[PDB]
Amino acid sequence: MTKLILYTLHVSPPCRAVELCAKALGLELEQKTVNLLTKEHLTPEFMKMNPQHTVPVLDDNGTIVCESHAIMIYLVSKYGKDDSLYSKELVKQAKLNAALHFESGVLFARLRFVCEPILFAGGSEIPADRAEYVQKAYQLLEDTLVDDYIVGNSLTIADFSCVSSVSSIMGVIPMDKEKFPKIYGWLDRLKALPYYEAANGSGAEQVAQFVLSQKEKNAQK
Amino acid sequence: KLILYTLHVSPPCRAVELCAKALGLELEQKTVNLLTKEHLTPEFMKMNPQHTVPVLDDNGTIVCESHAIMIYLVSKYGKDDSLYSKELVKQAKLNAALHFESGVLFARLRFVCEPILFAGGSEIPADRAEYVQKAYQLLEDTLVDDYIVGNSLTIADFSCVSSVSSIMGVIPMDKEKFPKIYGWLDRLKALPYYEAANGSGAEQVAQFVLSQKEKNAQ
Ligand SMILES: N[C@@H](CCC(=O)N[C@@H](CS)C(=O)NCC(=O)O)C(=O)O
Ligand SMILES: N[C@@H](CCC(=O)N[C@@H](CS)C(=O)NCC(=O)O)C(=O)O
Repeated sequence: MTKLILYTLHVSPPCRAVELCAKALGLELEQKTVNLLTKEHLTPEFMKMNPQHTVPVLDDNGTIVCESHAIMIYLVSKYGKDDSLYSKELVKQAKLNAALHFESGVLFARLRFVCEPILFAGGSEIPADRAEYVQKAYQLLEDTLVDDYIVGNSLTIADFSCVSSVSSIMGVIPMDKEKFPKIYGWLDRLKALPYYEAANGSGAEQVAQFVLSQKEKNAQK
Repeated sequence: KLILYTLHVSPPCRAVELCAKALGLELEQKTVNLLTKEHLTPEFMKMNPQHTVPVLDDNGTIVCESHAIMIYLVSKYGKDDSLYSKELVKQAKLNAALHFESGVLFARLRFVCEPILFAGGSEIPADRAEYVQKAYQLLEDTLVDDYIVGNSLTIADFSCVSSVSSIMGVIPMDKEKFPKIYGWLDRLKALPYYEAANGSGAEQVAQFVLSQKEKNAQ
């Protein structure tokens, strides 16, 4: 059997969402690291796989699947032993899709608006409005957490997506525990997963440390 | 019937309008004026804690978020799956495109427009305009076929066109740099319901942003 290949970078939040999902599904990924600093994502071959030139990208026996949310849905749909991680039911699926688009359109987008300029454009200071954009995202997430998980009272791929970015950005933009108790309670649930630290926690800590290090290098230049 | 809590100038609302027209559905549109904070009432927070439009009410079934709404409508009301495939591989291509729209096209549109519309902004910072230019290039490269995914119309087209048609009225989209985007726009514009469901609101929102920008400068 052809083993699954993930074009990936462990410090990348969307890549870690897929790693979490693969662990939950009992899948083993062959990880191929893609160095963005040396433009490994901008080779002709990579751009052929993904014209938007982002990681993660999955190669499943020749079938190329781009984009973390799409990859997770694909993996649950194809390999899941049940639909617990991503419901096939019309209404619950719609709740999950809404949450996944909140992650791409709000959580990750705003994370990137803060981190990208530091990592790729010599940024040495985070503009106040962009930090506040993230604070606003924390509040939106806090209000989304009406139940134990992002959607309902059991773990789903919406949790993997949201935690991958929240765990990263909270190491750069302070997330006040007195303001957002539900986010921290939810993080605690996810941290109890045996695969959480290896699939996500480690890389979330690593990326925040890298962002802060680069920001300081840039400031001290 | 089908109720949409909506604002015609809003790109994600117009994506749903396009989708409903394609499905032959009639929406009862209930306007929510974001400018006067009608989205921040307790009742609206009840339907959607993230306080955004669009929200669909389908005989009491509440569905938030434009992409989720379109998938829901096609799944429940489509005569077939043309607009959103149930097949594993094509569905994944569609999902990737929909998340490109939310995470890149709409996010960057909002990063330009929101400060002007809601925060008294009178400027578009160079870096944010450039962020949109980069989005145009990403879209141009995504268009390897006649539509966003494949060679027939899907909800990924509705999502992407709703935001592209809006932001191009604020951040110039050079036809010499982006010929494929223009070719694709023409395919969407040829739909008999395009102007009513999307084109009009796209023009209105661009005018709104430019007008407010100048008012704020005074
Ligand atoms: N919506 C995408 C976002 C992917 C993304 O932006 N990945 C970043 C790494 S965190 C990347 O590859 N950037 C390279 C580039 O944008 O050129 C997903 O969830 O897969
Ligand atoms: N991903 C959401 C985005 C919705 C969204 O941001 N809508 C804007 C109008 S264009 C809004 O309701 N803003 C009000 C707010 O953020 O409080 C979707 O596609 O439905």
